[PDB]
Amino acid sequence: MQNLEAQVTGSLVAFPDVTQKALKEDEINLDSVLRGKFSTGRTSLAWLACGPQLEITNSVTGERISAYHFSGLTERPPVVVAVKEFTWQKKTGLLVGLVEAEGSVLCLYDIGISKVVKAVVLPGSVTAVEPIINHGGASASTQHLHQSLRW
Amino acid sequence: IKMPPHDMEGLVTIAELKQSSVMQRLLTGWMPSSIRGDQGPAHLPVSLAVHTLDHDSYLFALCQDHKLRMWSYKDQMCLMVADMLEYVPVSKDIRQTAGTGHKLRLAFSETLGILYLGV
Repeated sequence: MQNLEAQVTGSLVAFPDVTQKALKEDEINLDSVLRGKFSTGRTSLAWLACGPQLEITNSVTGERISAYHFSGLTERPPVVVAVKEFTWQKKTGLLVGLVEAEGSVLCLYDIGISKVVKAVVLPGSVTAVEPIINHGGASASTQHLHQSLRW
Repeated sequence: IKMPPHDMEGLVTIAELKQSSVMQRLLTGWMPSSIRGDQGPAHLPVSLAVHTLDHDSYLFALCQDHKLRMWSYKDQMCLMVADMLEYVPVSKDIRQTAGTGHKLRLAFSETLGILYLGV
């Protein structure tokens, strides 16, 4: 029991040069911290974010699936702070929390078209986002929620 | 190049569609060609496509400068210019490199009256 060791099963699967360049372009802004996480959903995704840049890769092959550069209302680019997988209406996407100089925006990003489909201005700087339910209405599936949220 | 109808006697006619600014048209008489900015090799179409509507022919040109241009053949004018790098995740290096491998396709829906462009 004294040393269980992990065994590497393959070589380093490098990201495409385009993803590595896109993540490095914003290291020139001394305040941009590169972030990355695996997605907790069934879709085998990983995401990386550096300042306004978002990169979505396959969690097994490292291939670039999708990418986006977020625009801000101010001369300062938005920062991608929070990212969560969200599946709705047979689409797969991400809920993305952007922090700006004067506020924050919650974006719904559709991976299948690589675009924002909905955006909402938030009262204060976003720190985390979490999906509760991916559909609405008076279904059996929404009965566990408060009568308010079922609408 | 325009050939006459096959059943009519007529002469082949040639027209050259150029992006002339109205300022280049009004100043045509007062400044030599060296200041005029000749359309550099960068304006060269890499892919061409055409769509015919009513009594006019619309030409689409995807160029080495990464721009898509639309022309009326009847009015002999550039009706539209779009920059295709507005739609690419730009590396600063691409704006300096001629786009030689670019392709353009058109499809028209009669039922919708809508024209689509694949780039």
